[PDB]
Amino acid sequence: RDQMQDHDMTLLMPKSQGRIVVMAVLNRYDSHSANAIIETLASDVFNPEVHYIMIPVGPGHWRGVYLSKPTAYDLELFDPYGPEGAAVLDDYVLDLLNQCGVPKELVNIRHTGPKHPQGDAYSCGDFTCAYSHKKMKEFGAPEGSYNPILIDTLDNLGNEDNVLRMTTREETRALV
Ligand SMILES: [Cl-]
Ligand SMILES: [Cl-]
Repeated sequence: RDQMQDHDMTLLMPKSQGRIVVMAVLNRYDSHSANAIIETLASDVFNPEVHYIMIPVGPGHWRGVYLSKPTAYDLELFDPYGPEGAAVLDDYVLDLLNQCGVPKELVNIRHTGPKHPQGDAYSCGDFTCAYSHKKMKEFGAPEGSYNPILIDTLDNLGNEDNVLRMTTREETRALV
């Protein structure tokens, strides 16, 4: 029941493939973290070959950011506890996008949460990793590029009986 840390997310998050980019972990408290990625994120925002950009945003209470290109960009802000808590990312992400050169009028925000939230701090990483895999599939990634075990656990069970944490451990060991 410890929380996922950066390296845990890095290991288990889906990886960029083709028109889907998955960025490295962002730390919303460290101004340097946002500053350091503007150029990479701007490059992807304005690259015709990229259509989707995912960002895991922490630390601590991990959340997911999913940008879909069209004029306006769809920006889904996912909070494992439920959609209301995703409000904490609105300004953060809008400012990140404005730094990249996207005005706020071109951004369609929506807040989301999971079907089966647990509402405990320790599993936010697990939810965000598994939800990111679910998005990977939704965005049309090929069968090998996402982890069906995590998607199907999340979708049907959430982290009831800590089963999502068990799949994240097991899938991790497989990767190691
Ligand atoms: Cl879900
Ligand atoms: Cl906790």
